[PDB]
Amino acid sequence: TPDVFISYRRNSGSQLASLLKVHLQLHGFSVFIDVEKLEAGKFEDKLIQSVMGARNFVLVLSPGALDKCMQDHDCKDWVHKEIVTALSCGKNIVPIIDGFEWPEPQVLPEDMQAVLTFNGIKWSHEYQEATIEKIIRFLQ
Ligand SMILES: OC[C@H]1O[C@@H](O)[C@H](O)[C@@H]1O
Ligand SMILES: [Cl-]
Repeated sequence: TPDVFISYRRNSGSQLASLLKVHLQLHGFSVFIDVEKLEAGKFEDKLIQSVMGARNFVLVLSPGALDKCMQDHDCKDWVHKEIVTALSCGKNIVPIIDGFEWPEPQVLPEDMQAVLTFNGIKWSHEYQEATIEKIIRFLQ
C-alpha cells in the first residue's frame, strides 16, 4: 500500500502532480498516482480504495482545481470524491497550493468544506527543493 495518494485536477495539475510523485519516490515514499498505479477494474471503487489505503493525502490545488466540485452535491466529480474520502477517513491531508485562489467555504458542498481548514504548502518554482523538504516534513 502507498504512503501517499496524489489527488489532482487532470486539466491543470498533471505536471505538478507528476513532479511531486518523482520527488517523493526519490525520498523513499511509496506513491499512488492514477497514471502509474490505477489498474484494471471499476475505477470509482479502485480510486476510493486507494485513498483509503494511503496514510497521506496530497492535494494539488492548481488554479481552479476545485471548480468542478462546486454545486456537485451528488458527488460525481472524482476529485470531490477523493477529498470526501480523505476527510471521512481522517487522513493526513496536505494541500499543495500552485496559483490557487481559496474559495469561500459556502461555494463548496458541505461534505468537503473542511478541506479548507488544513495547513497548506505553497509551491515555489524558485525554491523547489525547499518546497519538497517542507512537504516531507508534513508527511507521516
Ligand atoms: O486524474 C484526475 C484526478 O481524478 C482522478 O482521475 C485521479 O485520481 C486524480 O485525482
Ligand atoms: Cl479531474
